[PDB]
Amino acid sequence: LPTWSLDSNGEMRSRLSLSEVLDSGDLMKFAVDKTGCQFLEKAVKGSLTSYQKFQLFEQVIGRKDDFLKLSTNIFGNYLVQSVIGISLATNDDGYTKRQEKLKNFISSQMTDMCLDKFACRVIQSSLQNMDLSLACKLVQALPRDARLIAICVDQNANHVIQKVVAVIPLKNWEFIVDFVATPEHLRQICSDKYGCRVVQTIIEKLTADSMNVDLTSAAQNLRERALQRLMTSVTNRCQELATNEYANYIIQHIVSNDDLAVYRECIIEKCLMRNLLSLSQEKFASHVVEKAFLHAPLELLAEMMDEIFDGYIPHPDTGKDALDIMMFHQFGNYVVQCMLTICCDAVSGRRQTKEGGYDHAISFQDWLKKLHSRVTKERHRLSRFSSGKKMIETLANLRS
RNA sequence: UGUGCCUUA
Repeated sequence: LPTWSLDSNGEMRSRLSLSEVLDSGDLMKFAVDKTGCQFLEKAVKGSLTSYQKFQLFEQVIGRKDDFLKLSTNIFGNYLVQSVIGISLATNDDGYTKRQEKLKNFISSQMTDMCLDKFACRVIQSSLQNMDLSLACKLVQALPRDARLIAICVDQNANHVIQKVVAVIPLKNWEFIVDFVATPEHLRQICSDKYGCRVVQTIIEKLTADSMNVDLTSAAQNLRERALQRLMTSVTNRCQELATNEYANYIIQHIVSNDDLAVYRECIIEKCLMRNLLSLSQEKFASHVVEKAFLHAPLELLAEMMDEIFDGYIPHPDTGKDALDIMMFHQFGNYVVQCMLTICCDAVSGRRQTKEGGYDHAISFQDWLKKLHSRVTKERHRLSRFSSGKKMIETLANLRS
């Protein structure tokens, strides 16, 4: 940093004024230095004369190249965000030009910035602080090709998409919904550590839940359709997503949320029914099977219960059935525990048994009797395992 | 006995 600003022992002077720095032409040097940038940070949080503001506007966010340089800088990016805030607060004659220029700078370099660890932070705060019409233009600058995928699955850039989803009306980012819905994109993005969070965030935004009551009816309609398009695509690839190490959380999210009930039933019918035994044996899909049991509508839950109890032919030699296999399987045991607990909740009053214009209590009692009889019969083998001991305990707790 | 992400000096 500038020698004129240092003391005898090579350290930044203590009585340095913001104006000295602004007048010196050496701001860029301070802004990329930790000590210098922090001094600037504190200095710009206080009172500022009009000229001080004017200079900061020109030197921090007035020229494209210096703007990118600081936005991509580990320290500088904070000063950029602070100066943008001040610019937005300053309604002088230059307000409109400064804001348009900031739109242009970011837009023209949108992809480059999104992917940069530090510039993406500048993007995200700009999206929620800038006038909405200008923030909307930033969204428009997002790429529509393979770069969008990279953005969705980047550990830093994914948060730009999530911010867009949070603070920008849907119409501006509808293209992302459809982009992600493409069979090949859906596969990649959902099967990615970060991308699956992005898809979930999208689904949540598209959900007609309590958080969306402020939407106009026209906007709800826009949302309903976008949700329906994305769900169609998720449903077509339900099997692949359910068994995937990352996308299974998405299927779980849809199956678990009452506000997505219609989609819950689709998914269960499309990839779960008739596959319950095999999926209960999958590391990742076993968690989806549990969610389905927990949240299926009663009529469908009866089919699921019937599939486990009666749906499969016992082994030709040993007589082992689906229930034997699942009870002792490293992943299947959790599903059977889930079925048991559902039944105990139902007959214990902890779970509503009325639905579809009828009291299914009789059904839960039947299922429970089956499980109890199985566990009674196999108590010795079962008690060798934590899972078996848990079920035995669950049943004993029910008696009393 | 069984999975993730939620990111800056």
